[PDB]
This record gives sequence, structure tokens and C-alpha cells, in this order.
Amino acid sequence: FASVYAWNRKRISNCVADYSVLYNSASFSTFKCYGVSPTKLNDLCFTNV
Amino acid sequence: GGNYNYLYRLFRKSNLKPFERDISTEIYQAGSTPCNGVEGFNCYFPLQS
Repeated sequence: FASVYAWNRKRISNCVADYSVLYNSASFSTFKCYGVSPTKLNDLCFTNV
Repeated sequence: GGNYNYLYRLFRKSNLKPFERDISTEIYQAGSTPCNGVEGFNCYFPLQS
């Protein structure tokens, strides 16, 4: 991964991804989200990320 | 008035009936898989100052 001043972009769309398999994963130091309930992440549809 | 004597009850998943008394000042833990995959974690105080 690049430096903070040259942080890396990527565009993701037309996917079917599950966050539950990632939410329960314990290999993360911190996972806190703003205004979005993680358990409902599988019940929303977005244009892109 | 008290600087930290007023606190609110950050909670979800258990929508309550109208005019319901909620004095359950209990630590929010599940002790099962949907809390960091183990027992005793994601045990954060729902009460917030």
C-alpha cells in the first residue's frame, strides 16, 4: 500500500459482496462505521463504491 | 447542572412499545458468534454521556 499523501484509489461496482463474512472476521484492529448499521449492510443497494 | 450527569441510551435491534420503561442498565454483550466471534467482546456500554 502506498503512502498517505499518495494513497491508492479504486472503483468497485456491479458486484455482489457480503459484509457479514467480513464483519465477523477478527483480523481487524478497528471497524467502526458512521451512520450505517453493519448488520444491515447486506440489505442495501448502492450505485458504486 | 451536572457536567456528565445527563446521558442517553445508544441502542438498537429491540424497538420498544409506546410508553415503555427501559431501566435495563446492562452491558450489551451477546456471548456468541455475532460479537467479535467470542464471548465478552463488543461489550460496550450502551449509555453515552
